Amino acid sequence: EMRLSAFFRNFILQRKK
Repeated sequence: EMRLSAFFRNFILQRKK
């Protein structure tokens, strides 16, 4: 089921962002 799964990917995830 992954780890990050539906992490913040629905937005971004990069710290740069």
